[PDB]
Amino acid sequence: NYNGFDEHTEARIQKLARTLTAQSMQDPKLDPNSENFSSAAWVKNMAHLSAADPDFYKPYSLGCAWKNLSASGASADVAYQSTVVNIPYKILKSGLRKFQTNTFQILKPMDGCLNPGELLVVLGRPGSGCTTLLKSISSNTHGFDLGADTKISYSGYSGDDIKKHFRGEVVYNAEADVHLPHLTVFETLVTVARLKTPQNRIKGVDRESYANHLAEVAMATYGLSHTRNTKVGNDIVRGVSGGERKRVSIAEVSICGSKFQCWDNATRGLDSATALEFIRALKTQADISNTSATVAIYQCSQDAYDLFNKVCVLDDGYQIYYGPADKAKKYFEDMGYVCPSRQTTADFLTSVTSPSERTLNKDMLKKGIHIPQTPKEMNDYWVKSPNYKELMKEVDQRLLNPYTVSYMMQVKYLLIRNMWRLRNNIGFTLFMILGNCSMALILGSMFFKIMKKGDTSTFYFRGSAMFFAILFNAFSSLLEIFSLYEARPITEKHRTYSLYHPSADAFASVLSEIPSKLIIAVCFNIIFYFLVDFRRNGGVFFFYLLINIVAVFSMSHLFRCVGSLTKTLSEAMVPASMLLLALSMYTGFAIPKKKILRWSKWIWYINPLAYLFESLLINEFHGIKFPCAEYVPRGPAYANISSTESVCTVVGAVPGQDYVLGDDFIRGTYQYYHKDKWRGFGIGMAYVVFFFFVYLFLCEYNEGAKQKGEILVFPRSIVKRMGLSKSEAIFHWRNLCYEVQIKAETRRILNNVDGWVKPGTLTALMGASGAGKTTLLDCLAERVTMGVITGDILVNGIPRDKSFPRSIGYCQQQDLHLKTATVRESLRFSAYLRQPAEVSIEEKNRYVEEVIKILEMEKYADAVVGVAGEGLNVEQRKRLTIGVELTAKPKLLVFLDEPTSGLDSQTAWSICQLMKKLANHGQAILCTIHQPSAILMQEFDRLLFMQRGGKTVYFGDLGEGCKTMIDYFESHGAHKCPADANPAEWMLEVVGAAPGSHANQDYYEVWRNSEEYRAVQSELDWMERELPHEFSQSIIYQTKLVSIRLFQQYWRSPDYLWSKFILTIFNQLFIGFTFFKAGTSLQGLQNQMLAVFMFTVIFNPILQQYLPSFVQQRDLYEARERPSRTFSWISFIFAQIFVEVPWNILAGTIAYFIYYYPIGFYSNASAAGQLHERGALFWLFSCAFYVYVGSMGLLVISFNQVAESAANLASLLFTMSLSFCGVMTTPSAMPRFWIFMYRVSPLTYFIQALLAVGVANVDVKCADYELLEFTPPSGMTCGQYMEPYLQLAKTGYLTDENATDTCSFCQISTTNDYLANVNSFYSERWRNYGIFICYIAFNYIAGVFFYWLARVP
Ligand SMILES: CCNc1cc2oc3c/c(=[NH+]/CC)c(C)cc-3c(-c3ccccc3C(=O)OCC)c2cc1C
Ligand SMILES: Nc1ncnc2c1ncn2[C@@H]1O[C@H](COP(=O)(O)OP(=O)(O)OP(=O)(O)O)[C@@H](O)[C@H]1O
Ligand SMILES: Nc1ncnc2c1ncn2[C@@H]1O[C@H](COP(=O)(O)OP(=O)(O)O)[C@@H](O)[C@H]1O
Repeated sequence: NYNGFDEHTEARIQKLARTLTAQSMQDPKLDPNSENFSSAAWVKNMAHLSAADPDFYKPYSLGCAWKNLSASGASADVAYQSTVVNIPYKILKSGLRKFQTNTFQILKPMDGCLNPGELLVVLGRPGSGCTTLLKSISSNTHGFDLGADTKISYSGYSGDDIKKHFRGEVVYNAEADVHLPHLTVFETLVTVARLKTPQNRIKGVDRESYANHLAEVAMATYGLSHTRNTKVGNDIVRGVSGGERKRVSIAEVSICGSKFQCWDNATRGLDSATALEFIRALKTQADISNTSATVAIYQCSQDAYDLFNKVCVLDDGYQIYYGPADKAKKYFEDMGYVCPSRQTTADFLTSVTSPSERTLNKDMLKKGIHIPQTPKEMNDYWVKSPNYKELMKEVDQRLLNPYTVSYMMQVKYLLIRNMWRLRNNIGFTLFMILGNCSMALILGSMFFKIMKKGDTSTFYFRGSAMFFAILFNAFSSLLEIFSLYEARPITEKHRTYSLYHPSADAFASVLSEIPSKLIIAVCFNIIFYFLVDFRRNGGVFFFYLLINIVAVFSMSHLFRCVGSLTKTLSEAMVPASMLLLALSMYTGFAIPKKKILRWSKWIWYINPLAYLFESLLINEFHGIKFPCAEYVPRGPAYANISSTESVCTVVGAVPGQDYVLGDDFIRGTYQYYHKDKWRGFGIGMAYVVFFFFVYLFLCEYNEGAKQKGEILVFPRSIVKRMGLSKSEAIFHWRNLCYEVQIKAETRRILNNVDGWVKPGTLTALMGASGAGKTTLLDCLAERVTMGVITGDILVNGIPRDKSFPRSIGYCQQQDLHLKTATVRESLRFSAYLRQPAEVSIEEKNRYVEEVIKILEMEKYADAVVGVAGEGLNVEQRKRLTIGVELTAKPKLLVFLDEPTSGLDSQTAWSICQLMKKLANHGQAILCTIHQPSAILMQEFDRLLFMQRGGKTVYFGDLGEGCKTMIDYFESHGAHKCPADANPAEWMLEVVGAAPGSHANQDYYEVWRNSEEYRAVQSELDWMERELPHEFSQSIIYQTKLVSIRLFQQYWRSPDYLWSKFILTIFNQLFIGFTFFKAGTSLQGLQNQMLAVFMFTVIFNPILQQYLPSFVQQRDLYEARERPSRTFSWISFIFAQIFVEVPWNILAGTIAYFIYYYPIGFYSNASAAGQLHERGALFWLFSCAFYVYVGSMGLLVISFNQVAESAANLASLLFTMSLSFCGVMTTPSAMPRFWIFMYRVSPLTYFIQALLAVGVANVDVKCADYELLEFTPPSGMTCGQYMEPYLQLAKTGYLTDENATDTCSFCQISTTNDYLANVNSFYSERWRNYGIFICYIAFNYIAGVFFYWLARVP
C-alpha cells in the first residue's frame, strides 16, 4: 500500500542519499549524513538540477490558462457496415470524397486556469468532452480543429511554442500502463533515468551510479521499491499489480520531468483503494516536482476527491463549474440541487447533469426561482455566477504574462534496454536458435547422400541446396518483427515527450538483433555446409558465410521497412507475402536468368537475393572439375570408342572430356561468370545500407495517432431508409460448500453458504475483491466444473435437474459478443437457439422486440456490435449482454456478475434501474455488486454479505437506507455508522475486509449465532417442505443457425476475404506469368515443376489469415455459448468447417483460372487431345489444395490456444512436406531414412499429379544450348551410330539423323519420360487426387477429434 510520503519513504530516500554521497566520497538542510536532512528537499534539489542546465531555457513550472477554448470536428455521420461486396465501392467513394463539410461543436467556449502544483479533476459523463478538453489543454489537438478565438497560455508560452521546443514539458497520457511487459520495474525506470541524466554536469559520481540513484529515488517516492526486480508485466504476462503498473508510469513521467500532465482514463480497471493510491502518487509528484496534473476519472472516491485542488464539470461540451474542489458542492447546492446525505460529492457533481438522477430543491421551486436543468441553462448560470467572474480575473492576468543526451548515447541506452528485453524473454530466443539449427540439420541430412559422390549427377542438387541455404539464411531474421511491433507503442509514448529520437530506438533495435543473427548464421551454415558437402576449402567457405550474412541483413532491413509502414503484423501480411514470393522465386534457381521473360527481367535486376545467389554459385562451382557421371553413348555396344565420340550429359559438357568444368556449367545454365563473383557483395551491402537508412527515416517521421468520434455502424440495408415471463419457482441453496485441490489440499472457497432468491426480488451479493462472489455464482449456476460441491441447491424444493443450466440466465462481467453481428441479430440468434423448440419463430421475434423495448435500445437495435473503439460503448454492450439472456426466457433466475463495475456512476445507476425494473416485472435477479454507492444500494431488496474465504456474514432485507443492515451490525457490536458514510464501505470495514484490516469480532460467528440466522433456517425449512434434453434445439438446427452466422461473419469481414483473394490473385498470377508458356525444353520442364512447387508456397499466409477468424469464433463460443448451453460443440466445429470450405473452393477456382492458362498447361493438354479432362482435373486440384490449406488450419488451431503457435506448427509441417515432396531433391537421392517423410507428405501426391496433368503426353523441344553434341565414328551417320544406344535407353531423338560431321542429341523425346524421372506419372493422376482428398478428410476428422480432446470438458 502507498501513503504518499509517509516516514517510510522518507527513510528510504535518506538511505539512498547517504549511499550516493558516500559513493562519491569514496547546507545542513540537504547533507544526508547529518540531522535535519529532509528527503523532500533532496528530491526537489535533484528535480531542479535536472532542469538547471545552462544550455536549457526551459521553465521551472508550467500552468495552463485558457479562455474561449472551443473545439470542433467533422460530423461522424453514421456510415454503413463494410462487406466484401461493398468495401470496393466504399473505398472508391472515400477516395472521391478525399479528392473532392458540416461540423460538430465538441466543446462550446470554456475557460480555466491551473497554477503549478495543483491537481484538476475533469468530471462528466461519457461523451461529455473530457478527453477532448485534456487533448486541447495539452496541445494534442490532432483530429479536430481548435476554435479561432481560443487562447492558451502555458505561463507565457503559447501552445505553438511548446509544440516547437518544449514538447514533453506538456504530456497527455491516454492510458497509464503502456510498458514493455518483460522488463523489470527497475530496468524500465533506469533506462529512462539514463536517457535523462544531464550528461555534462555530474561530478564525484559516475553517470551510471547517478542514473541508478535517480531510478531508486523515483521508485521510493512512488512506493515501488518492493517491485525493483519484478517484471512490469501485462494483462497476459504476470508482473506488478495494476495499481503498481500505473504508479510505474507516474514515476517514469516524473523522471522525464514533465511539468504539465493529463491522464484521460487514469483509474480504469482500479478498485477504490488502488485508484486512491494512484491519485495520491500524482499528488506527491505535484508536491515535489511542482508539476500540475489533470485527471479525468469516473466513480471518483470522496477520499480521492479530497486530494484535488480544482474541479471541472462538463456536459454536452459545456463547462458548468470550474474552481476549487471544495466549493463545487456549495456552488451547485446554490444552483438549486441537493446532495443526498450519503452521496459522495463527485457523484453529486456528475449527477447534476443527469435529469433522471438529480433532485431539485423543492424549497427554491416554491419561491419560483428558476433552477437550470439543461446544459445550456447551467452554462449560462455559471457565466452569470460570481465564480466565473473571479475565475476570469485570475485567467486574465495569467494571459497578460531538444534531448538531454546525444544521439549515440540514446542508441547505447536503448540497445542496453533491448538486450535486457532479450535476456528476460530468453526462452523464445533459445527456441528460435534451436529451430534454425534443427532445420539446418534436417535439410543437410536430406542432401547428405547424393551430394557426397561429387559427380556431375549432383549439379541440380547443388543448385537446390544452395537455394535452400540462401533462403533459410536470408529469411531467418523475419521473426524480429514481433519485437519491432511490440516496441512501437512504447516508442510512440517516449516520443510524445522528448526522451530520444525514434531513429535512435530503430537503430538500437537493429543493433540488438546482431548477436542472434550472427549466432543463427554460424550455427545453420556450419551444420549445413558440412552435411551438404560443398567445397571444403576454407576461403570459399568464409566467402559463402559472408554472402549469407549479407543476405540475412539485407532481408532484415527490407522487411523492417515494410513492418514500419503497417499498423500491425496482420496488415503487413499481404505485401510482405508478395515480397517474399517475388524475392524467393526470382533468386535465380526457380527460373534461371536465361529464361526470365523481358517483362520481369528488372525483377531479377533489383532482387538482392539474385546477386547473392549468383555469388554463391560462382564461389561453389568456379575452378572445380566434376568428373563426368554418365555419357550419352553408353552400354556394351559402346565399350570400344574414341574420346570425342561421346559427351557428358550436362550443360557445360564437351565431347571427349571425363569432367565438366563447373564454370562452364553455370555459364551455360544460369550465365554467371567468375568476373561477377564480388558483384553480389557490393549490391547486397548497397541494399543493406540503403534500407537501413530508409528504415530509420520511416521510423523517424511516419508515425502518429488520430482522434475520431465514437460511431454506430448500422449496416447499409438499414442506412438505405434510416411482456417478460415471470420467474415461476423459488431458488434456494443450503449448507453449500466448495473445495478445490489446486492451491492447497482441501482448501475451502465457500463455507456453509445458504440463502435463496424469490421471484420479483433483486438480491445483492456483496463481498471484498475475491471472497468467492463469482465463485458462488458459478456454483449456484452449475457453471463450475472443477472441485467438489456439497450441500443443497434446490429449485422449488426439488434438486435442480439437467434442464437447470438452460432455465437460468447468466450475464457475465465481460460483455463478449460477435463483433460483426448486430444488436437485433444477436438477440434473435440467442432467442432462436435457447427458447423452447416449439415456439414459432414469429413469436420469438415478438419477444425479442419486447426485450429490446424494455432495455430501451430501440434507437440502436440495428447497430453493429463492433468493438470498444468503434460500435457499441460499454453501457450499450452491457445492455446487449443483459438482453441476450433475457431473450432466452430464463424460466428461473437471472444471474448478473458485477453489472455496474467498470461503468461511471450515471451509467451504473441506469443499469441498476434497469435491473430493478426487471425485478418489478417479475424476474428473480441475483447480482454481484462491487463498491456500490449508497444510492444504488437503495435498489436491492436483499443483501447476502460474504467475508473473505466464502464465509457468509449477513443475509437479510437491508430495507430503507440500508437501515436494517446497519442495525443488525450495530446491535452486534459494530461501531455506529456515520450519517454520511456509505453503508457498503462502512460494513466492509465492520467485518474488516476493507483496508485497515481489523474487526471488533469474527462476524461470521456472530452470524452463525445470530437471530437472523435462525430465522433464515426456519424459512429454509419451510422452503424445503413447500415442494408441492440438454439442448433446446436439435443439432441440425443449431448447425444451421451457427453456420449462417459464421457466413455473415465472413461476409462483413471484408479485410479477411479480400486479403485472401487478393493474395491468391497476385501470387498465382505472378507465378503463371513468370513462367508464361514455359515451353517443353529440358529446362522448361523443370521450370514448370518449380512453378507447381511455388504454387503451394501460398499455404502459410492464407492459413494465417484464416486462423484469426476461427479464434474469434472460438473465444465467443467457449466463453459464453458453451456454458450457457446455447449450442453443442458439434455445431460449432461443423460450422467452422462448412463455412470455410466454400470460400476456399472459390479461391481455388480463381487460382486455377489465372494460373493454369497463363502458364500454358492448356496447350499441352490440347496437343494431347485431352483439353477438357486435364483442365477439369487441374481445377479439382487447385480447389482441393485450397480446401486442404483450410483443413490444415483447422487441424492446427483445434488444440492450440493461441493463433501464433498454431500458425508456427502449420508452417513447420508445411515446410517438412514441401522440402520432402521430392522436387528439391528426388526420392532416390534422399537417404533411405527419409523415404517415409517423402511418402507421407501430401505435397508429393499433389505436386506429382499436378505436374503430370500440366506437362504429360507431349514432345520435348531441346533448345540449342541443351542439345548434346558429339562426332559419329568414321564412315557412319549418327542415325546408324546412335541406334544401338537408342534401342536400350528407349528415348531421345537426334536433331538430324543423317549428319556425318557432328550431330546434336536430345536425351528426352517426350515429356512423359522426363516426368518418370521426377517420379510423376500421368496414369496416376486420379489415384493421387484420391490420396490428396484422403489427406483433407483426415485433417478435418483429426481436427474435430483434437478439439474434442483439448477443448471440450
Ligand atoms: C511473413 C514472414 N513469413 C514467415 C517467416 C518466417 O521466418 C522465420 C524466420 C526464422 N528465423 C528467426 C528470425 C525462424 C526460426 C522461423 C521462421 C518462420 C517459421 C516458423 C515456424 C516454422 C517454420 C518457419 C519457416 O518456414 O521458416 C523459414 C525460414 C517463418 C514463418 C513465416 C510464415
Ligand atoms: N473529430 C472528433 N474528435 C473527437 N470527438 C468527436 C469528433 N467528432 C465528434 N466527436 C464526438 O464528440 C464527443 C466528445 O467527447 P469526448 O470523447 O472527447 O469526451 P469523453 O467521451 O468524456 O472522453 P472519453 O471517451 O475518454 O471518456 C464524443 O461523443 C465524440 O463521439
Ligand atoms: N486456480 C483457481 N481457479 C479458480 N478459482 C480459484 C483458483 N484458486 C483460488 N480460486 C478462488 O477464486 C476466488 C476468486 O474468484 P471470485 O472472488 O469469485 O471473483 P470476483 O471476486 O471477481 O467475483 C477466490 O476466492 C479463490 O479462493
